[PDB]
Amino acid sequence: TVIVERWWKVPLAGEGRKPRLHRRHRVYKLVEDTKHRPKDNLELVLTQSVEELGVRGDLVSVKKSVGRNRLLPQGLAVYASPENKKLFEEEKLLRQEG
Amino acid sequence: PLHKVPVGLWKQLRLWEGIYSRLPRHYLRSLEEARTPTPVHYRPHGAKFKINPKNWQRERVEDVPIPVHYPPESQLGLWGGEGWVLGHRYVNNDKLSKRVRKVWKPQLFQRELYSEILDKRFTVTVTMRTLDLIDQACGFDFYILKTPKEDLCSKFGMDLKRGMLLRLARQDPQLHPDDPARRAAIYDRYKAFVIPEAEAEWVGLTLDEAVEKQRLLEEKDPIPLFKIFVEELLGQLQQQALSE
Amino acid sequence: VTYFSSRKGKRKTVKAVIYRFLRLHSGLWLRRKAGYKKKLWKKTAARKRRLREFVFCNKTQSKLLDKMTTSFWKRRNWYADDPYQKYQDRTNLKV
Amino acid sequence: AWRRDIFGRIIWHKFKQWPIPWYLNKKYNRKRFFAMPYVERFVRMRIEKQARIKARKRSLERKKEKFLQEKFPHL
Amino acid sequence: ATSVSWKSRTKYTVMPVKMRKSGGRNHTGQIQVHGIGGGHKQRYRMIDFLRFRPEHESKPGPFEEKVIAVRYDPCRSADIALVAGGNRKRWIIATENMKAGDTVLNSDHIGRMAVAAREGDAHPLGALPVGTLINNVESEPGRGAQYIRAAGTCGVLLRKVNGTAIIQLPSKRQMQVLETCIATVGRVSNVDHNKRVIGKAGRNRWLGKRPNSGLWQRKGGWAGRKIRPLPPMKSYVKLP
Amino acid sequence: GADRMSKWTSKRGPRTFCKGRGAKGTGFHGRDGKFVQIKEMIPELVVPELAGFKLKPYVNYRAPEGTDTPLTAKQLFLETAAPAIEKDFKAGTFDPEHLEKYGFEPTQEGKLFQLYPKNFPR
RNA sequence: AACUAUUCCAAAAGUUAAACAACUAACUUAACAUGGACUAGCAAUUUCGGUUGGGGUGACC
RNA sequence: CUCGCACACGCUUACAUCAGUAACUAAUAAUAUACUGAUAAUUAACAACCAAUAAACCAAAACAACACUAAAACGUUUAUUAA
RNA sequence: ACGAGCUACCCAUGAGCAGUUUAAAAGAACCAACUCAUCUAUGUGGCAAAAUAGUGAGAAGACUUGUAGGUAGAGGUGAAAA
RNA sequence: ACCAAAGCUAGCUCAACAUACUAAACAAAUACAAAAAUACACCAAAAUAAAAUAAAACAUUCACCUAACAUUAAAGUAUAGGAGAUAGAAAUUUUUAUCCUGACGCUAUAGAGAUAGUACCGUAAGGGAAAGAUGAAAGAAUAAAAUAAAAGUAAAAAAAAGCAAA
Ligand SMILES: [Mg+2]
Ligand SMILES: [Mg+2]
Ligand SMILES: [Mg+2]
Ligand SMILES: [Mg+2]
Ligand SMILES: [Mg+2]
Ligand SMILES: [Mg+2]
Ligand SMILES: [Mg+2]
Ligand SMILES: [Mg+2]
Ligand SMILES: [Mg+2]
Ligand SMILES: [Mg+2]
Ligand SMILES: [Mg+2]
Ligand SMILES: [Mg+2]
Ligand SMILES: [Mg+2]
Ligand SMILES: [Mg+2]
Ligand SMILES: [Mg+2]
Ligand SMILES: [Mg+2]
Ligand SMILES: [Mg+2]
Ligand SMILES: [Mg+2]
Ligand SMILES: [Mg+2]
Ligand SMILES: [Mg+2]
Ligand SMILES: [Mg+2]
Ligand SMILES: [Mg+2]
Ligand SMILES: [Mg+2]
Ligand SMILES: [Mg+2]
Ligand SMILES: [Mg+2]
Ligand SMILES: [Mg+2]
Ligand SMILES: [Mg+2]
Ligand SMILES: [Mg+2]
Ligand SMILES: [Mg+2]
Ligand SMILES: [Mg+2]
Ligand SMILES: [Mg+2]
Ligand SMILES: [Mg+2]
Ligand SMILES: [Mg+2]
Ligand SMILES: [Mg+2]
Ligand SMILES: [Mg+2]
Ligand SMILES: [Mg+2]
Ligand SMILES: [Mg+2]
Ligand SMILES: [Mg+2]
Ligand SMILES: [Mg+2]
Ligand SMILES: [Mg+2]
Ligand SMILES: [Mg+2]
Ligand SMILES: [Mg+2]
Repeated sequence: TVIVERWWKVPLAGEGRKPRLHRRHRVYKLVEDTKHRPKDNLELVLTQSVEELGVRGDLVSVKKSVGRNRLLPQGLAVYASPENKKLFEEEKLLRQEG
Repeated sequence: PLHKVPVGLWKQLRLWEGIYSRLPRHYLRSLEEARTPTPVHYRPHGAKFKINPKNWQRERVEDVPIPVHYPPESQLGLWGGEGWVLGHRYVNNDKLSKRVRKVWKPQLFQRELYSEILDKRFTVTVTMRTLDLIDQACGFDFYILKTPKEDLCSKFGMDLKRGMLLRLARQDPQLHPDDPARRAAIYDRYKAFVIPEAEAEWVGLTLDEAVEKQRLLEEKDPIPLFKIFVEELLGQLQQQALSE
Repeated sequence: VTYFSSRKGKRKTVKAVIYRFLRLHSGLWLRRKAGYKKKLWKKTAARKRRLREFVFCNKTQSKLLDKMTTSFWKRRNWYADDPYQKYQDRTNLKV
Repeated sequence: AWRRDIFGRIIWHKFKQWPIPWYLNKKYNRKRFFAMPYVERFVRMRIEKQARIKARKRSLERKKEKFLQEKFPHL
Repeated sequence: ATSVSWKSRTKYTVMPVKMRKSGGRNHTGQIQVHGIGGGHKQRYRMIDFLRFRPEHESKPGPFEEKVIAVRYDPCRSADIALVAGGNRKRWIIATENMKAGDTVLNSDHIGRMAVAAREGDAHPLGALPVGTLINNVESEPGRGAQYIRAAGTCGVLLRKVNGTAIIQLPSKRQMQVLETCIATVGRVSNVDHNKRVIGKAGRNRWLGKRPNSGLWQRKGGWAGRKIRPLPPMKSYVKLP
Repeated sequence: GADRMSKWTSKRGPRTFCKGRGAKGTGFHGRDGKFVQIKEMIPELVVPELAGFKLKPYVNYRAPEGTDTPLTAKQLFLETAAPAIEKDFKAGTFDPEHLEKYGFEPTQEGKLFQLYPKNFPR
């Protein structure tokens, strides 16, 4: 994704009127390319035991490639979501029991 | 001479007459309001007011969306509400250099995605932004249900949504025929988005498709005048019999 | 100069004037000398002073600048603390 | 059926007898009942032209009255 | 507008089929290739370039065919031969001494002892001696012959290493192939095609060549005598 | 500059252009290339015997015209189905399910001359 | 500039060891194909200061 | 004195019969294939329109015996259905 | 936007080339039809917005020619004469 | 005395209102080579307006320029600009119904191109005309009535010598 900015300042229309655009408002400078940002990590909760990463019922951080294209399709992991998280809160409380 | 009503309003008053009048109100109210799509390519400044750096004064400030072009092949996939940016640039970024037409195209990928509710793997062209939004909303089906019409931008997204919205309002047994366990389990997590049935089949519809549908529901072969005349005659005969 | 604007149909001002001159209310215009910041090491003390002055424009220039400038810039201003308020009126002018 | 042809006019389309159903018919299938986007402009022009004609037919009649009223002021 | 290529005929026929020349024009109608058009009218003979082609899938074994006639072909430089076996005939590209009333073997079979090579014989490369002359060379096995079909051309098998053959193309470039690929043994027909003398501009027109342009172009940097080290060896062997 | 205005007719073009004047086809092209007529496509005129009947192309002048009433679906209903329906409702034998005895036809596809798709010329 | 080819970095898909020494990196790339660069081709936009015993050359400003 | 008759393409009644031509067309008259009016007319045997799918056929047109090179337009039969 | 019914070059599909000379249908020879357009004189608001009269060049070929189709202006086509 | 001259109508123009906005006419035929009743398919699509011009040249720039938001002001102000030519807001303000619709608009070289998108000119897209005048009655044409005034001619050729007159 390219994040782009205008070279010429657009005037204001404040009442809820739409801005009055001229052709010179189509000249953009390129402020960012999202694809070039240092990339983040994905946080997951494992539903089985993965070889390197860890145990069933574990919170791990991987790179989005491994997470999107291996774990999530194979049902080897689920997202970090709160509703999905409380399931393993309960599982953690009923594991250490017996 | 002059038109009595401005031509900006000819599209609107086109919808107040004829078959468009007989469309269900919730649909027309879903089309009426255009919510401002989430900023994708341009990056918005938060504040309404901003202090002018040169001037040292409080200055009113607005956000103006950057026109983005969606090629028709974007309607077959899900690009994450983004598209082609058509515009110009200065070379070297010196304002004094040549000014040149430039188009910024999204990077597209072939990825197969799994829908739980529809129980299927679609091969879809998506962007990295789409994958990040799916990640952020924690499910494919979530992402499709959880996002407004303006933010998906795809007709295919709206048809996915119409489909699984229908599957939720119906509680369709054919989802997982063998295991009602899985079925209830799945229908469970999505219970927040459940909407009635009359609403659910009109969600993803183009004005064309809508008009067509409504035309088909109204489809009737004109009633023979023999019927109508027979009913008038029975009315008259039953009021001639009851008067004596 | 634009005599009739497009949107408003009014008469625009040429800002390039507003930046380098100053109009007193009497109709006198005031300007800096040219090249007063330029190459100072090469110049006499006397000449430097002659440059540092604020000076008045002749009639022709005054009419020109007036034409290049709208009515707003000719209004009577009262500024707090203003250096030039002293100079806005004319006195003892027998003509 | 009421249809909309290439020219954006709203036309009454009479049907025709065929031995085969419509989706298997080459010749019929290459007709177009619908207008493209450019046609819209012309449609507008049509309206306007029409409106003008009506507009100055009316003004004519009105005028014919005034004249007559000063020619035969029996009122 | 749009023109349709003449090149659609689904079933193979030994009979000459009619073709439409298009002088240099693509399907859009513009000139793509300059200097082409209006030769003599030509029919086209379909050539089977897969030399090993079992008639029925029932009996897979190496089979033998008789050469009926050797005819001139307008479409290519080499002379072609009409070859019949079982119930079927096909045109194949004739080797130099192939004559009518002849016998030609087609075989996919390898063996430890190689083979004594006749002319029309087609064998897998692995089965030939290491100095042999070959033509109509496959690239991948089962693909059909592409390389070395022109008149009087011959390649040569260079060596055999690691279940693979390395051969020398007529351009003196080396080419590496699986040894399971078929090739025909010998030099292609009509060896004197090189020494033919077109007598007059007219003959060139008969061959469907339009004259060069008249514009004068100053020679550029590209021209001169460039002496380039012979290119590295092409390999169609796909490593695991 | 050729001719724009005059209509396009078989007389105008090359040999290859034959456009009928609008008579209707009586047949198809057969095996021999010869043309085959289909006896069913050729309109058969149905002509009554006029000899023993008295009416003439013109009407006597002292003969009166009449008040002009265009026939309406209603009047036709009342001259036909109304006496029968009234007779059978007064006797209580009326059956809203099957009106077929009164002359109503549920669907047209059975009978020879159908009204709505209009099977017959005249 | 675009376009057409080149080369490279990033994107995208991957793959390896559990790395080495003593008491994370590296490598891979089938066709598409994105963003930013490089080298060329093919090109795009625009211009021909004045004086001068006519202009030009020379000279001058 | 010698560009004739027909067909294709094109033109579209300018053709035919009777009548009229003061003026209109003819680069001028006489009068009329060309101006005007009225009334008629080219009749199918020629021409257009006028089957598909499989299968056997390597073998020029040239008075075609047989050949030349530049390698060549043009169909039979068999089967399956063809109102 | 519209134009390849002229013309440039193609694609399909038809058609012409008699006499004479030669073992020869050989981009040979003589010379018609046919195609060109050399030289001169006419003509110059002309018969003609490029013709007439004579005279010439080719005339089984890189030939002439009918019909239908193609390539479109930042282009096409070009035996380069912009 | 010829050629001629004179009409006052046809209609138009600009606004107002207004419902609401593709007129009229459809029997057949119309997207085969439109107007040709009748046979197994295909069907369809989008990419920023540009430049002339202004800057006394031209290279960034150049209002309006087929995208509804009007009006009184703020204001040609803040701002934006080879900081040049020029471009240019907003916050914030103001706006009382409906009827009184017409004309110091044209009158046939005008007003619509219009008697007509016709004739005609273009292969096509396309271009695109000119033209009317009797009276209550012409079912009052041995016809009756009011200009006889443009250039051009005729009635009536010219007679030494000259910007043609004074
Ligand atoms: Mg060839
Ligand atoms: Mg050959
Ligand atoms: Mg050459
Ligand atoms: Mg050369
Ligand atoms: Mg015409
Ligand atoms: Mg015809
Ligand atoms: Mg004809
Ligand atoms: Mg017959
Ligand atoms: Mg420019
Ligand atoms: Mg100069
Ligand atoms: Mg000069
Ligand atoms: Mg000089
Ligand atoms: Mg001089
Ligand atoms: Mg000099
Ligand atoms: Mg004519
Ligand atoms: Mg006649
Ligand atoms: Mg005459
Ligand atoms: Mg042509
Ligand atoms: Mg001869
Ligand atoms: Mg010769
Ligand atoms: Mg001559
Ligand atoms: Mg002579
Ligand atoms: Mg001659
Ligand atoms: Mg000669
Ligand atoms: Mg000669
Ligand atoms: Mg054509
Ligand atoms: Mg140019
Ligand atoms: Mg060119
Ligand atoms: Mg040529
Ligand atoms: Mg030259
Ligand atoms: Mg030159
Ligand atoms: Mg300029
Ligand atoms: Mg100027
Ligand atoms: Mg200039
Ligand atoms: Mg502009
Ligand atoms: Mg700046
Ligand atoms: Mg300047
Ligand atoms: Mg405001
Ligand atoms: Mg007029
Ligand atoms: Mg006019
Ligand atoms: Mg006079
Ligand atoms: Mg005198």
